[PDB]
Amino acid sequence: HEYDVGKLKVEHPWLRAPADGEKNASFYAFIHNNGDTPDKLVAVKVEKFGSAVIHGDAKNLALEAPVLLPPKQKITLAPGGAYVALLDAKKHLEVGWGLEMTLVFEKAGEVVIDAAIDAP
Repeated sequence: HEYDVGKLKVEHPWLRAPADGEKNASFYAFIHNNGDTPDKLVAVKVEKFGSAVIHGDAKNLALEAPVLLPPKQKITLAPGGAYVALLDAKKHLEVGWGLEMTLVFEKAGEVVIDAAIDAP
């Protein structure tokens, strides 16, 4: 539920598994930058979805943009704010079994996580 990469920490990643009809999902998490230099989340790789698109700018969630990670701050990806859209689900997801995902940061590199799939 916590992942350290460089001076970053990915904390409690999760997503609401799609409803029986939907094909897309939304990925959420806390990302800490505990270092003195900025970073950004630039891409996400997920085998069980067709693609992942980062909407990192909370002022304009339509824009495809990386999540900026200012030094010594926690950034929140959450419903109604910055998030990652997971597009075109290949397989069906089930509550309890996490979703394996690779987060790519501009400077800290790649990290493999298991996102919690939550019942609601």
